[PDB]
Amino acid sequence: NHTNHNQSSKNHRNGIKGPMPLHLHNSKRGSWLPALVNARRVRKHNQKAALKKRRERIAAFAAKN
Amino acid sequence: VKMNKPMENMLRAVEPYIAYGYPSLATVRAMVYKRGYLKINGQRVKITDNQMIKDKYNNADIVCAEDMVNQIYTCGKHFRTVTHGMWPFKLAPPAGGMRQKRRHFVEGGDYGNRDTLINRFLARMI
Amino acid sequence: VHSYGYKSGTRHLFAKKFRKHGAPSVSTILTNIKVGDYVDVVADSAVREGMPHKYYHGRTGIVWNVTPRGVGVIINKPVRTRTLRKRICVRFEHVRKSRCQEAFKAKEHQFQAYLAAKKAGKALPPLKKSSRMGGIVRPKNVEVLARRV
Amino acid sequence: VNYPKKKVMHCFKVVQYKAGKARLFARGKRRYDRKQSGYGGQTKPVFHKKAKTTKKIVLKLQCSGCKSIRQVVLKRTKHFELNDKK
Amino acid sequence: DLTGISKKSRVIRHHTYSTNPYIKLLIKLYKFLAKRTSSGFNKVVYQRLIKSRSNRAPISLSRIAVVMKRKAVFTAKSKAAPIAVVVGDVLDDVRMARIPAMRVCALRFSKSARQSIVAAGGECLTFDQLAMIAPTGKNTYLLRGRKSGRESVRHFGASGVPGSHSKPYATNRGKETKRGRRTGRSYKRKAFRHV
RNA sequence: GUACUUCUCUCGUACUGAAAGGGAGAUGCAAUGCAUCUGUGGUGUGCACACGUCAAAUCCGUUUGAUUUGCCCAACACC
RNA sequence: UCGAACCACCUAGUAGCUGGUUCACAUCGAAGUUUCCCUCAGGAUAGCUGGUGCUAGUAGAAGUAUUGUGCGGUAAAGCAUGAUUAGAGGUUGGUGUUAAUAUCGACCUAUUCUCACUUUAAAUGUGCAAACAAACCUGCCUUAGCCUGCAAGGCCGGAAAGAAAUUAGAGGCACCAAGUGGGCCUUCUUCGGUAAGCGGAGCAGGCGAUGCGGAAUGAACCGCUUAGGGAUAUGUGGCGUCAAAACUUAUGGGCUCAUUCGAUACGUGAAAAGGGUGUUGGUGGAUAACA
RNA sequence: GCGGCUAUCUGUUACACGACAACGCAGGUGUCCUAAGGCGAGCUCAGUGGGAACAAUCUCACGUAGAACACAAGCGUAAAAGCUUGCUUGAUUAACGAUUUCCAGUACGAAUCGAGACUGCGAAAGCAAGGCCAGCGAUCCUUUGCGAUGAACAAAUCAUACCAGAGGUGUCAGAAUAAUUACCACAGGGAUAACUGGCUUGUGGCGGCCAAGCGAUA
RNA sequence: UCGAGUACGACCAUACUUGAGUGAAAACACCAUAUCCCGUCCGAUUUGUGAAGUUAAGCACUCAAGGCUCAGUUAGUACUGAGGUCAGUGAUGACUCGGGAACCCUGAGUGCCGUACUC
Ligand SMILES: [Mg+2]
Ligand SMILES: [Mg+2]
Ligand SMILES: [Mg+2]
Ligand SMILES: [Mg+2]
Ligand SMILES: [Mg+2]
Ligand SMILES: [Mg+2]
Ligand SMILES: [Mg+2]
Ligand SMILES: [Mg+2]
Ligand SMILES: [Mg+2]
Ligand SMILES: [Mg+2]
Ligand SMILES: [Mg+2]
Ligand SMILES: [Mg+2]
Ligand SMILES: [Mg+2]
Ligand SMILES: [Mg+2]
Ligand SMILES: [Mg+2]
Ligand SMILES: [Mg+2]
Repeated sequence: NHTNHNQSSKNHRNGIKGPMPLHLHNSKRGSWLPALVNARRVRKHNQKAALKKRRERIAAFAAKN
Repeated sequence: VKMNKPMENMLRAVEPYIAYGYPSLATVRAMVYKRGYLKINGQRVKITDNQMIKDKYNNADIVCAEDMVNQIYTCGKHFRTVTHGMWPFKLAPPAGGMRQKRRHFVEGGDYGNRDTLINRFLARMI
Repeated sequence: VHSYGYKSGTRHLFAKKFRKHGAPSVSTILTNIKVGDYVDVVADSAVREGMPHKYYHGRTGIVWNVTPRGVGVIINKPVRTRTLRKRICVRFEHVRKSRCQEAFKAKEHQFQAYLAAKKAGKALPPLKKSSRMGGIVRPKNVEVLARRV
Repeated sequence: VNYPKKKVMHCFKVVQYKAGKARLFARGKRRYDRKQSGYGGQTKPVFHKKAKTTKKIVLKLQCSGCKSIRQVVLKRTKHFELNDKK
Repeated sequence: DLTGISKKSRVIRHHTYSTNPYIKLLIKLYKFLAKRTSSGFNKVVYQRLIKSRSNRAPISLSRIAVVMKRKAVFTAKSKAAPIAVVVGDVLDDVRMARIPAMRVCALRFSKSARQSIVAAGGECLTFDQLAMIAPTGKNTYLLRGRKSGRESVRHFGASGVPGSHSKPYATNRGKETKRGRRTGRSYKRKAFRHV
């Protein structure tokens, strides 16, 4: 006995939770490789840069302090 | 409540439940003075002195009680502030009674819009 | 529950409109999509290779993926007590670049360019005027109304 | 259905896999020889109800280059011949 | 008066279910301070005491060292060494040989973590002894300590759902790696799925 | 009953493979070498920073930088 | 004691089945639905719900509107795919006729009649977006794209503010665990049936799980939803007695006589045409004479 | 209870997102194709309106699909997706990566977007990992393909293992199955019949006005 | 030399298709030919190769009808969301608070623009 009655009011008790925003689980994975294989190598460099930018900081913040 | 385009359609949709109209100046302060309560720190604190007002609104313009009225009587610039800073006016049922409650105000009952005739309806409730 | 196939109850839904059939546009082939813009997933027939399921027809959503000839679109789906960000894979012809933001794309483009004109800019050219107020209106034709039968 | 005796491959002799040797000394039959041995019922189920009449076709693309037989598997066809396009 | 506001009530843990008579002293200490002070610290350090024992995860001296080295790299280089407060308890770390002379304030220390500090050159404090030094908690670096990677939190999930790298409740580790956890057993639990 | 106990075992600090088996520090130069401490970004308590703000007076609510603890998301490395 | 005796034992056999299951108050509080099951008197799984929470949370808020922006093919409509067809008469068959004639079908026409198939054709809907990186002024790096720079990705600092309403009754996850998995009624519409207090659905509301107030009476209707009291005032329903209230209103406008008048909805429907030479109302059209 | 359908497909049901039930209606499926696959080119179908020794076909008109597309139906397509021809095996391996539908957001099945080869057809851009969307199958076992172990060592067989498929569970998320009981027994069930209480007002049987006329009514 | 001329197009009938009119330069167009690649059973189609020629078709320009597009009605009509201890009849009917058509008919007009060249 199919009814669908009380179901729309069950889905709205604890609320129909809104979707997660885009900054949640934005895993550009399973997508088109030639993009993510480039958006990978550019992440490696931008991490060598993030590590390098902190290296001068501390060393500038040492001598210049 | 304002009567913007977005707002007055929220009244259109629930008219069997509500009974609105346009408040006279004499009925706006009668609400605020006899039945006005504020949201001090999440509580329904009666408006007993003007000192209770400025501490709650703080908004450089809203000092006294006749000043909340002028913000409410006109659409105001601080209207989402003066109203939202207040509790809904828990009121008494109108003396003398209501004609009906199931039929519109124009069909002998009483709900929906009663332009400026809600004063004769709020007077019996304040 | 005899039939619940991938294309069920969809006679009028995938049917082309009246007097507009045949091949897809050259605009729809010359569109340009990025990862991130919005797209109306309006599954048209007459391509019949890459149409999404019925559900994702009036639906618009982010492009999370642009393959060579398949746009990947996330779409919010209110399943039962939560929405899934579905990840559909369709071809480009089933996709419009969604206007849904010209409402403020074109607003803040001239709204700021005049707020700047109003804040600093160069000058403040007067803009659209007031709408709802009073007025001593002068009539131009009197009338009455009783009946018409 | 028909199928060609020969397929060209760039990466060829077709045999139409029909195995079924059914060895003794298979670990699941040694068990069975032990397990259905002696008393008790027929100590195992047996497919009694009817079947899918049509049978799926494994097809062994044995390269004419010596070694490394491939296996492709076609769809369920009732009649299968290797007539090779007369 | 229809509300709908029936489930908006959050469970805040008003008090502690602990029976330790030396933490009910720290709690009355840090109700006084957390209430009759404008300290953001004392507020925060009070909810972390009344908090349970599984929620006050321990920070190893390794974690304390590294994050106090990430503070002390950007300071006046002669200003002061802030106090590493942890409302859990401090555990030694045999992966950190050399430990700085850092002051630490924990509800507890390992016997090997207290000696590792005191041998290093720092002095481990208490909270009746930190209410004497910065009771408002100026210059104090408050710390939790990892509670992920905990074996309880990585059973949380289903483990048979696509994209669920949780651990099934199974004593026999070589029991459940068969059908359902193999690509060649008619389905493999899909290691990835967008959520 | 209480008190003591080396010895051992047990769980786990390391996982993985069907198995033979194998087995996770980071950074710079390299494509292994040498100093050998969050691994990256992001969201991010508390405090210190200066930043003004009706502010009784000036301590705090505002906030912006610093480090960001836990947590989470993303994608590095490694087994 | 017999379609398998009797005693003892296995044995406290098993039972998705029936019956029962012992104190108080407080805080909250449902479900009869999803999928799977030799499944449909049961389970498992989600949902509903509680407890414990963790967490920076006027936000990643909304059963709401606005604004833009998409979507759709039901109602109504309209008859090309079809009709359905006879009414006006005139190529193709047979035929009743004296190369002259029809005759009905097919056709030929202007149509016609009223239907499912037609059309971006509603209302109601629903998808999205809407202010501190969504636009700029800039500058990185690998350059993937394309022949220095555009555009692109991962970034970024300099700078940016609003002259989409409301509530802004705090967002986010997480864990553990029940109960439920026989619903029923109802509004709106509507599939099947002669019909139903019928079966099957969609929507929302209820009842279940819930009193109170009154429709005499009733799980569901109408009000209202519920801690213990007092007062003031209402709701629905009423004011001749029962029965509180017009102590039978100074009631006002007409109507009504009914030899079973009539009189509170939904109870189920109360009465269907039909007429008159009947009592009251209205419009067409004479005479200035009715009997 | 026989009878018939549980796994599936289209329309309809179905109410302009989606969802939505009935031994609910209408139909289909458990296949068939080495081409009915792929591609390129050439062409334009059903019908009709007239024309030629023979007498169809060559003629040219007008022809929005009234045809065809392996089939059910519905969408869809006209310098094609149909027709004819050509050359072909992309109907293959796919590192399978992700997704969709069913959904519990689990399989499965079928699809969609990809990547890597190797390719075919094209001058090329592009097109193709079957014929769109129904046509299908877990654990174990058997079986073949594919190239570590048998634990005192060594060798060859033998077995097993990993890997990918096949043999299949139509009750189609997958027990290995005939009756009869009126001699029947038990647990229960008004979840469910005979019964009984109702309800259903059409059947079966009664009645009214109006009668072509019967005989306008005896 | 100026509007348009070809060829490329974007919207896709206001552009369609009809009976004609119209074509002044060019430019398309039919046109000549089997002397080659070519594949035509065919010099039809196309595909070698050019100019005796021709506006006969084609094509763009003009009017001027179905159809199409825009509107005036149609019509606040049908229909519809919501609300009645509304009225009867279990037929929808009106009301109130809103949304609001279509077919038709009377109209309006019957394409527009965008890159290069060429004049
Ligand atoms: Mg009343
Ligand atoms: Mg760990
Ligand atoms: Mg940071
Ligand atoms: Mg209709
Ligand atoms: Mg909504
Ligand atoms: Mg009630
Ligand atoms: Mg009654
Ligand atoms: Mg009283
Ligand atoms: Mg009277
Ligand atoms: Mg078919
Ligand atoms: Mg067909
Ligand atoms: Mg194709
Ligand atoms: Mg399925
Ligand atoms: Mg699959
Ligand atoms: Mg198929
Ligand atoms: Mg194809």
